Amino acid sequence: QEALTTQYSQSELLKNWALSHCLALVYKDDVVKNDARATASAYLEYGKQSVEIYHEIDEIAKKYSGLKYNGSISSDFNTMKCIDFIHDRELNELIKRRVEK
Amino acid sequence: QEALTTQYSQSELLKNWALSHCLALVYKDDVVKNDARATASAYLEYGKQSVEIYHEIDEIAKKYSGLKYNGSISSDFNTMKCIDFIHDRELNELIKRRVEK
Amino acid sequence: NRPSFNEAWLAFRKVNHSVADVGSIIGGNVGKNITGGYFQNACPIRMSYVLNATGFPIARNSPYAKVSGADNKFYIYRVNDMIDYLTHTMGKPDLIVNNPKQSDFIGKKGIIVVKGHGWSNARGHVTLWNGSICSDQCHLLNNGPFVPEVGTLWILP
Amino acid sequence: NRPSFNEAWLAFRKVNHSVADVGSIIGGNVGKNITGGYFQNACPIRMSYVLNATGFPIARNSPYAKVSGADNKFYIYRVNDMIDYLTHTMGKPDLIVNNPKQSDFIGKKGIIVVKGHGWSNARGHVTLWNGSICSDQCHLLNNGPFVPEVGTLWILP
Repeated sequence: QEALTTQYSQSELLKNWALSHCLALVYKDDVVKNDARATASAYLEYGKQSVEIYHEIDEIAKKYSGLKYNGSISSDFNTMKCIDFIHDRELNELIKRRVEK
Repeated sequence: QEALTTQYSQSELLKNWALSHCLALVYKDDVVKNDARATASAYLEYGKQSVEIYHEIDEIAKKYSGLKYNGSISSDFNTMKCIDFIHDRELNELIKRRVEK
Repeated sequence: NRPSFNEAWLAFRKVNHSVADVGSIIGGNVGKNITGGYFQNACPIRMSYVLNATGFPIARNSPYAKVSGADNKFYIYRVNDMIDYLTHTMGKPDLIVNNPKQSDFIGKKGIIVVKGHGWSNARGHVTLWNGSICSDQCHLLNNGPFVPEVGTLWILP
Repeated sequence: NRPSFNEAWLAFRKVNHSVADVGSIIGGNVGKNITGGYFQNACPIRMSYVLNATGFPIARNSPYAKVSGADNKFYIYRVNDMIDYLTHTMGKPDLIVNNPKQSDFIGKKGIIVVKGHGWSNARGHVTLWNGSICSDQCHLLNNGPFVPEVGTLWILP
C-alpha cells in the first residue's frame, strides 16, 4: 500500500515532519527511533523548503523533548511531549511565516 | 513540569487520544508501547465521552495499523501509519458527530 | 451511612496490584478495557471495588462513566468522576485542608481525596488513609512533583 | 558532455554504503545532517557524489536544495530534485520506456531514473546501470511493492 505522503500540502508536510521528528527524539528504542526518522525523511522529500526550516523545527522540538513529565501512573510520558509540541504556537507561526511556500 | 493536558478542548483530547493510541498499536518495544498507552490514558481521563467512542477510534486505527507501507529505504514506516490515520475523514467525522460534547 | 474502615481497607488490598492484575481480578468489561490498554490508571477502579465490596455499590444510573465487572457491578474509571461521585454520596467531609501535608491527617481514617497540580494525567488522587499511610502507598511514586492544593477526608467508622 | 561510465561507477562504489557511512565519508553539512537524522535516503546524495567526483559538479546556484560536503562541493538531498537536475543538465535521454522492466535496459549503460508508485518516501529512484545491474542493487530491497511507470536512461560513454 502506498502511504498518503503525496496528498499533503506543504504546511501539512512540515507539521507531519515536526511530529515524526519529535517522536524520533523522545523514544529510546532503536527500531522505533529509526522508524520515526525514516518517516520524517519521507515528509522532507516532498517539501520545497531549505533544510534550515527543519533545523529550526528541531530547535523547538528540543524545548519539549527535554521536559520532564510526571503523573499518578508510571511513565515518562514521552509521547505526550510530542503531542504538546505539535500544538506549539511558535511552531505553527514558523511554518506559516515560511519564505518557501 | 505539568503537561498541557488540561488545556485541550474535548475534540482535541479525542484527536490526541487517537494519535497516542495508534502509536501504542504500531510500535513493538514495550517501553514505547506502555508510554503511548499511558499518554492516551491521560486524554481519556479528561474526556466527557463514554468508552465506546474510544473503542470506535480503535476500530479506525486498526485500518491503518494493519497496513504494510514500503519505501526506497529500510523501514516499516509504522509512525507514518498513525500520521495518515490522524488525517482520516471518518475519524474526524466520528469526533464531530459525538453525542457527548 | 458509610463503609466500615476495616472492610474498606481489606477490600482495597484485594486490588492493590498492577492495573493488568486489577483487570484479571475484576474481569468483565473492566478486564476487557484493561487488556485493550484503554484504562491504565487503577485509582478510580480500586475505589469502585471498595464501594462495591463493602455494601455501598455504585448505582447503574449514577451520572458518571462506568463499566461493569464480572460481578455485574459497576466501576468508575475517571479520577474526576470518582471524586465527584464521593462528593455527592458521602455527605459532609470531616476534614478539608488547604495546602495539605500528610501530617494534617494524622489520627483520623477513611477515604482521602487530594487535588493539586504537577501531574500530567489527572487533577488529583483518591485512596484510603489509615491515620498514618495510604492504602496504595506502595505504588505512590513520590515533596514530589505533585503539589497538593486541597485535601479532603471522609471518616470511615 | 557527460561523466565517463567507468569513472561514475567507481565513484558510486565509494558511497555505496549505509546513509550513516555516507555521512562519514562526505562530511561537512552532508555529515552533520546525516548525524542529526535529517537525511535518511542516500539515493540523491550518492548521485551528487558521482557528479562531483567525475568533473561535472553541481553548481552552487543550481535551483535545487543542496548542502555542502567537507570537499566544499554540493549535494542534492531530494530524489525529485536530482531527477529534475539531470533532466536539465544531461541533454536528451537515450531511452525512455513506459512500464519498464530491467530487461528493457540490457546492453546499454549510464544513469537510470525510474518513476513509479508504491513507495511511501519517494516518487522514484536514480542510480547507475551497467547494462545488467544497478550500482546499488545490493541495497535494492525488492516484482516488488514498487511499480515502475517510466524508466529513463542517459548513456555514459
